[PDB]
Amino acid sequence: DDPQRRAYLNNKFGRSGNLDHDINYRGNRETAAKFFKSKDIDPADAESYMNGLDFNHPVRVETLAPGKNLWQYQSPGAPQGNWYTLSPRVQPTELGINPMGTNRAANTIEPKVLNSYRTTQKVEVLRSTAAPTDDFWSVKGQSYPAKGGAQQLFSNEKGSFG
Amino acid sequence: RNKPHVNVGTIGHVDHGKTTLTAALTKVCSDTWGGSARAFDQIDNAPEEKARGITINTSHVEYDSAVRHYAHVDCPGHADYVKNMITGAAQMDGAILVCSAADGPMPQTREHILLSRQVGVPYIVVFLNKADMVDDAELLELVEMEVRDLLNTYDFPGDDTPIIIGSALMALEGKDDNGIGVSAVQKLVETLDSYIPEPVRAIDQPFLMPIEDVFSISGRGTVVTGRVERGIIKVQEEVEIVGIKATTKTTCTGVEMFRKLLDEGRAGENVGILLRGTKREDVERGQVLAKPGTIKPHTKFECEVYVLSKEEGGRHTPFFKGYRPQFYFRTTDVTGNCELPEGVEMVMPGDNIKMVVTLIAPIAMEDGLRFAIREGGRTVGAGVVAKIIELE
Ligand SMILES: Nc1nc2c(ncn2[C@@H]2O[C@H](COP(=O)(O)OP(=O)(O)O)[C@@H](O)[C@H]2O)c(=O)[nH]1
Ligand SMILES: [Mg+2]
Repeated sequence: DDPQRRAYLNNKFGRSGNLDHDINYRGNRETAAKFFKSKDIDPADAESYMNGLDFNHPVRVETLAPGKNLWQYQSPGAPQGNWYTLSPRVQPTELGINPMGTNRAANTIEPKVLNSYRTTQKVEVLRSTAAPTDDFWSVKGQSYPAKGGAQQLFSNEKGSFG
Repeated sequence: RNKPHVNVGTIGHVDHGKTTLTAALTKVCSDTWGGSARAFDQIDNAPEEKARGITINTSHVEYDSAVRHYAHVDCPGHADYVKNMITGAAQMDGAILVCSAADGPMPQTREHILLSRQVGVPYIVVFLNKADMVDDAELLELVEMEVRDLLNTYDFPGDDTPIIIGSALMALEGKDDNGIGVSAVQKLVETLDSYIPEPVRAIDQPFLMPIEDVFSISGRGTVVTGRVERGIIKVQEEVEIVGIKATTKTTCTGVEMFRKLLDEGRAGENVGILLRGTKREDVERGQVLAKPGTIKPHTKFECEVYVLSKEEGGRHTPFFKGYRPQFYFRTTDVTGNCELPEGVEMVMPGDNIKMVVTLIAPIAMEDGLRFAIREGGRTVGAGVVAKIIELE
């Protein structure tokens, strides 16, 4: 088949170069959506969560045995989040989140504190690398761009983790 | 009317409309060419098939065309397709690759094309499903070019491959708005009639019989007993003893079934054939009697293998590069080395991989030949000869 037109279609519809790449892309996105539907809530939020995931790098569903120590950055006096990080040496921007967050009751802006969690049960988690997203949440006025180079974990079972 | 049997099935990604296309096929064929329609829910709720190996949830349906009788296979999940394809449990003379045009190609699509190439599926017809959800024809054109690229990628004639645009759901519900409904599925069946060739009958294939046992009486002669897999052996016909050692040439002086001495031995029959001027030291197990120049022995070959999980009786441990499992070919056990694919050095029980096997003894083999992999005499995996690796 004559090229150029294939290039025309690829450029027109989003496609970028090799087919295998976009195929893996689609597969990872599908895996994310499937996880969000399969585990607890799947409303409007699922899309916003989805924006935070980078699908070029592989995003896989995994089951985690108890006793695994994972940690997460959370604003001072803020409730436990759904996102977690494997290694403490990861920068906050790398996780697709603002280094600092809002602190309620105080209503003041304060650096996010790293908290250490352990698994008390066997829990299902969605492994994924963070996308480079803008972090308008956790800062009322500041919108914060994030590098998003690091891996993430997602589980709405807060009781199982926290 | 006279119509011959042909084996087909639906393959593709999840939720792309495999089962839906199946129900559409049986419905349209029932309404058009006559027959018994089938239910979506019955097929989707695929019953477990026990087989002789791992439990595979497989749905079998049947539908007749104008000139053919079609036996169709559908599976709920990709794992089912892996187990069903790699093992002989389902034979397809033609494959129907259904791909959602609205979503485009997906990992299991390309993986199913790859598996079709490896396991020996000779022909693939592509049905571009969910064409009702797409208003832009340019997208259909693009996805068409994409699936053609995938087919060309895995040695399928994608340029000449018949691609049909339509919607399995719109066809099943009997509306046929535009050209997408029952007309499209009708054209699909017609395409199955015109593109997919007729299966060669096992009795029309060249002669092939795995030697099960060998009886030799010094002065009287040697007779080899076993079950004829392919073709027909006749008295005074020349045959080749292939496998284990050097290929030998012989002549069938007689065919014996129980007490009876027959004019010939046909496929499916358990017989004992007398070999002229042969000795027991010349004939071993695993060797096969074949039509001259139809089969050859090989030691090193690329194959696709599926490892049994711990539940289905498989091992509790992954593989290495120096793994030396037993390989069961037809009627014999043969020790052989195995080479893992690039980037991988560990495979868990339940995975399917492209493995390069190098046997210690040459075995008469062909492309597409299914074989077993055993540990301590018990099956730990199953595979199929993807491609013979020549040494020249
Ligand atoms: N909107 C729409 N949905 C479809 C169409 N074809 C199939 N589907 C949906 O795809 C879903 C999956 O069906 P299917 O892929 O055949 O089941 P599977 O064989 O187990 O993967 C069904 O629930 C259908 O509702 C279509 O043309 N339009
Ligand atoms: Mg199904």
